[PDB]
Amino acid sequence: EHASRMSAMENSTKSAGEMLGKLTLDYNRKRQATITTELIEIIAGASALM
Amino acid sequence: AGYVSQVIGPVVDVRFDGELPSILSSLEVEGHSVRLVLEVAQHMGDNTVRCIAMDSTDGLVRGQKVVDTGSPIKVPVGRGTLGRIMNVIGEPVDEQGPIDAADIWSIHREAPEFTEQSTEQEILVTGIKVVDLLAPYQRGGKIGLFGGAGVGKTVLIMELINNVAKAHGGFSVFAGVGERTREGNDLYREMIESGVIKLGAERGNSKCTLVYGQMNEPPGARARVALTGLTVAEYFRDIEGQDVLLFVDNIFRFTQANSEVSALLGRIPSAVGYQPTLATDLGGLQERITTTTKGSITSVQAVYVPADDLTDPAPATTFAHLDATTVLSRSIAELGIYPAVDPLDSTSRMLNPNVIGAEHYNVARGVQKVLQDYKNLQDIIAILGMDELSEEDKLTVARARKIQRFLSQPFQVAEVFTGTPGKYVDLADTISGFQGVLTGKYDDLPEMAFYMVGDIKEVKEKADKMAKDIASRKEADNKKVSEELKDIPSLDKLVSEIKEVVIEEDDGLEEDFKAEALSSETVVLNEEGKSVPLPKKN
Amino acid sequence: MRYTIMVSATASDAAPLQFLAPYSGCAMAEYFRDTGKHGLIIYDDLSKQSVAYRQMSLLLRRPPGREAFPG
Amino acid sequence: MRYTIMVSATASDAAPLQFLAPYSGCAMAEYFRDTGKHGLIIYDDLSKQSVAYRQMSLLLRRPPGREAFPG
Repeated sequence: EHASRMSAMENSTKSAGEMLGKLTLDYNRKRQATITTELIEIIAGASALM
Repeated sequence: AGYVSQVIGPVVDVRFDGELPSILSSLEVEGHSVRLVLEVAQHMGDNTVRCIAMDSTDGLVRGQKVVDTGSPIKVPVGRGTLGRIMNVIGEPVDEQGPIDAADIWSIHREAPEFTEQSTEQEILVTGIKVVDLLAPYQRGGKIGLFGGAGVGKTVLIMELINNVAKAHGGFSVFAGVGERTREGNDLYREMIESGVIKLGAERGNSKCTLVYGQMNEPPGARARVALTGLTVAEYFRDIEGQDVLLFVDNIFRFTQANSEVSALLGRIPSAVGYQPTLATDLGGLQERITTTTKGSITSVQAVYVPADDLTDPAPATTFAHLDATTVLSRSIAELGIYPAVDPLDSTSRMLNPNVIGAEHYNVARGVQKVLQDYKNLQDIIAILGMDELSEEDKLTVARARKIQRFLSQPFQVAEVFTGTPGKYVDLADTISGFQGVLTGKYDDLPEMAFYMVGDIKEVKEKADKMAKDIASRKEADNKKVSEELKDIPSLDKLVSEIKEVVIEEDDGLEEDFKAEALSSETVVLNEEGKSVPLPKKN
Repeated sequence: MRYTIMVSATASDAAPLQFLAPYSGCAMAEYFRDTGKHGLIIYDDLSKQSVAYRQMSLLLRRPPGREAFPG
Repeated sequence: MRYTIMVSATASDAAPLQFLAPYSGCAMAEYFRDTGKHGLIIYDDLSKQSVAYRQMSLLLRRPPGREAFPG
């Protein structure tokens, strides 16, 4: 049982690392899109005055 | 012939009643504290040019005379720049006289056109084993250096400088784009200490030209200093006919500086926050680093990745231009392996059998596979036991444990403080050496035989010395005399041998002090321009 | 190269030339389409023509849309 | 206080004063740097100096960059 749990939590950290890597990539996409959209909002606000 | 019309930060508008200077042309602001060079960015119309300053614009008056030099920023190039430090506009900032100019070249240039390019795609032998085997350098390529602090990056810089000047007879330029002045001074004094920069009469025997655009310089000066280093390198390529090394220290700071000058000229930023011209402002620099028919420029550019995000547009645009990465690791450096090149995360485009041959390719892929095979069982050794698994698995453990040692190498610029003499290793010797360890011709030699040695006929002499050292141990004993009274005195004797230093409660501070008297009244200028109190009615 | 046309607007070139080079190559290959022959056209990194067109559009001060692209 | 200067541009002070307080305090500490002695400058909340400079530059209608900040 202990060796089966050692082999079972070996695949759990593998799964929680590949899910983490997918989630980190998607967070990087959301971070880049956040900076771009806030920048486009600021530029459109400034260009409507000048 | 032209006069200052607007001063908005680092961005100066100059008005010319005659004909306008060209875009990228250099203008000298006539009459200022320091030399204020502007670079023409655009023609705004109504006889105005829009310029970006290379120094501070504080102290600049609308109507100040501005002289057009008729050309872009022009820097001294030649062998007389070796061992000197220049800023972006070509002035010596190393405080060692003028710069002995062979020529004065424009820093703005088109890339070497299609007929001049080399189709050969050959390897730059660098004399470093882990760099020549696993992640080779293209002659004319761009190489990303993912180092940092304390991984021996500066020693690797000075050894690429040293080995390229020693082997191929080419010179080096270091473009410190936006570096801190403490780090730039540290690299300067470490180059003087290691002999790749010489001062005084031996100045011609220097191998490196430093071009420093510091972090406190305006964004226009940090954005152009890589082009100044490029021009110094292109003189050695196109006139001297050499294999030049250019070191763009933090290519990301070049990107960030050009992004700042694009933001200051009122351009709409593109994706994440960068300049809209990011790919072309990067490609204008990187496409001048190539192999011509005369010589080549090989560029070693330190790459910073902004939020540990490789899909950020500045590293994603830089990685299109890179031909190799050499990742320097802290975990490699905490096994005492120097240089600290990560042998598995470093890549090269030159690593396929159509440019390096199947011999070198299969040796490199075998070494990389063996180190990978050791890497993915260290959670099996540390969990279940060292001698737990098979003998063949421990055979790969021993072979990768001695290959992981064998990638280390003593460096010639490190010998002035380490004592161990540096050893240039040739490419065919590196191939024939690692092939032998991979087949297993050196499974009998110890793991410390493969440590800080040049090639395969030195691991044998290392083991020979280690087994003569067995017979040199019975020459003496081990003991420490006089357990309590060899040199350890009473603690009152130890406080009565330390000498009292002089402390005074008059701190002083009035040593060479002017002590002006500051007026409390506000003093203005009248219409004639003389210092007058405020007229006391609103 | 007996059968290939090679159109190149490289990284040093202006973003109008990189925007226009797939249209130039397409006009050269449409000669073979229009006279009964068969053409093969490879736009290598159309994702770089899009970046050059985004550069041209933001330098023309057109309003950026998704990721910054002109719409 | 026998060794400390305090340069205090508070919240009620104008934005150019909060912008210029680190530069003025650095000018006061460069006296000790330049005449042989040793200095220790502490710019407490350089974040707020950055926000004050962003205020002055957006009100001078300089072109804004990331988050609203100047180039």
